[PDB]
Amino acid sequence: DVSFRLSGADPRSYGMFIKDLRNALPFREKVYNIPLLLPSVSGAGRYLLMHLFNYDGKTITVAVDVTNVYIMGYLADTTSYFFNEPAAELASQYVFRDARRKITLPYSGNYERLQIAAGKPREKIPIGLPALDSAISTLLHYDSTAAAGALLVLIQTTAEAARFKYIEQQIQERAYRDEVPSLATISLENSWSGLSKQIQLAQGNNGIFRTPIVLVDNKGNRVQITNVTSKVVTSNIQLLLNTRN
Ligand SMILES: Nc1ncnc2c1ncn2[C@@H]1O[C@H](COP(=O)(O)O)[C@@H](O)[C@H]1O
Ligand SMILES: *[C@@H]1O[C@H](CO)[C@@H](O)[C@H](O)[C@H]1NC(C)=O
Repeated sequence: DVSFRLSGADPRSYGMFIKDLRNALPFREKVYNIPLLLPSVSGAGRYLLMHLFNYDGKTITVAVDVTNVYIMGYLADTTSYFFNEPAAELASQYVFRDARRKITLPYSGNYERLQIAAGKPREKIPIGLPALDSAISTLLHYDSTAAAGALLVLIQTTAEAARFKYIEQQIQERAYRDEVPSLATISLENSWSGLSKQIQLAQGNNGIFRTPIVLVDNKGNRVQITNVTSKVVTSNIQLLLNTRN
């Protein structure tokens, strides 16, 4: 398992938590020095448990698919909550068995459906470590509309930060003050499957992307990524989704 405590949190402890979340994900090889996530894991081993504690020491346990860093559901006290999608239904066969009751949220866990339920796109929702405290508090007792926003904060401050050094650094800048995500934060979130695919294909194409990927850079400018010498590949991306997925 992995754990993060908001009480006493600073940019250093959060960065060490995200390094620890990355290291909890199994891999057999690296492609251009980046861990390649597994094509599949059978049974309970598919799910990492992530314990998160708010400023006040109250806690949820978050179930994460280690093949794709997808958040499936979470346990709050005696009640488990899972997204309304088949992968989270399957997760609920393996995690949070002792929960007194299991709520299926009235949305899947993808951004389009969470944004509809929250009533706001990601662009308009402040993220940071305070926002993560607020998200944990929200999730401890059920409120489906409030939960969708909290889950958007949770996904971006854990899974997205695991996938990209830049996003980890953005949340470190927000350790004490929430701010809406940068243009580049949104671009990288949207681009992870695409970048993962192109970096795998570049092995067998001399480090050249079969299809260039358009991103927004840290200056807010559109850039075309064509090969593995790009800073997005040499420093930013931290995990590759397996092309099988
Ligand atoms: N439950 C989730 N857990 C982890 N990452 C998610 C989750 N939901 C959405 N994402 C991320 O958001 C993107 C969903 O597709 P899209 O809305 O088209 O950008 C993916 O790239 C995910 O990395
Ligand atoms: C490869 O990417 C680097 C860094 O982004 C860039 O300077 C270079 O022009 C690219 N090479 C080709 C042939 O596109």
